[PDB]
Amino acid sequence: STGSATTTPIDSLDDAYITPVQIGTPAQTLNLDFDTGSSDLWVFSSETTASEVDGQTIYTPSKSTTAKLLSGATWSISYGDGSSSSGDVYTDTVSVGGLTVTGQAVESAKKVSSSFTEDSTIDGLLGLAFSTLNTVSPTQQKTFFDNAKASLDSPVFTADLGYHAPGTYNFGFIDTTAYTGSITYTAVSTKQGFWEWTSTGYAVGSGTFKSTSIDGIADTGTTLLYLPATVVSAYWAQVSGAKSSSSVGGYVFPCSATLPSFTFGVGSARIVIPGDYIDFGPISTGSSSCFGGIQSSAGIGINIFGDVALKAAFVVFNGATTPTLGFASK
Repeated sequence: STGSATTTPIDSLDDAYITPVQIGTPAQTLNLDFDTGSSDLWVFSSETTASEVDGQTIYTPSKSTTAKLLSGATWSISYGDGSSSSGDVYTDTVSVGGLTVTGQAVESAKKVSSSFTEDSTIDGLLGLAFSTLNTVSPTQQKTFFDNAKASLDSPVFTADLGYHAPGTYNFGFIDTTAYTGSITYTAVSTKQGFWEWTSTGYAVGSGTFKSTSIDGIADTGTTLLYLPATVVSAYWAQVSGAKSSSSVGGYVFPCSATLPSFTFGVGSARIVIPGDYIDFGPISTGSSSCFGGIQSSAGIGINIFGDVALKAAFVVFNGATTPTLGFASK
């Protein structure tokens, strides 16, 4: 089997991407944030504290003939941005772009943090990291991908995120028309539950490539590119007027600037992030100070190849017995 779904930026900055997901019978379609950095499929629901729901579409398990309470199961998760959610669990039928999983754990939110309430466009998350990170207790649950895997034509999914435009998540096949050149595959460590890999280095603009190992995770659920402070300093030093602002919480730059590209290494191959991708606009409406799309990972504890990086590539998440990651230009 295969599946193919369009993923759409939630706003003009590509702060996140939403993908329609069918849950239950008859289908209830919710727009979920596909997150290769977590492993819970959770939704706004009829159980969510009413004061914490503001415009989201909710899952109502009582209206689904295929929903079954997973008795005794609870979940609770906190994300790197400080947001969180928690609740109980149902199993139900879940379909993504024509690909159907029966008995999928659907984690129903009773509580969500303000960040989620305030974002009317995201109805929940669909985790695509390794199932070892799933937070359901006392019986850990599998991700959608994990459940689908054995049925897929090939045990893979691909992320093809657009710049200020829709893109695609495919399951079970590699669309050879969706990228240019060849796909370069690189080793993955699953020891922390993430799609963790090692970049072979970087360049700033037309500068020379610096060969250096950068361990990080491929994370579709993170907006920006978070890299070591040395790397990030070298990038922003090429932008006149750019500075790290403690008050704003990262590197800012004059909105009148032209940003250089940023290149990262995948094995012997190179992915080029155009400068425009690194512009996240005024820090507040009307400001001439703009927020940078490359930021320091110092104090996160891990480097994160978030959407800024991934949207410059066609990315293969290969879930074969020995998982790997593939990157192609596009």
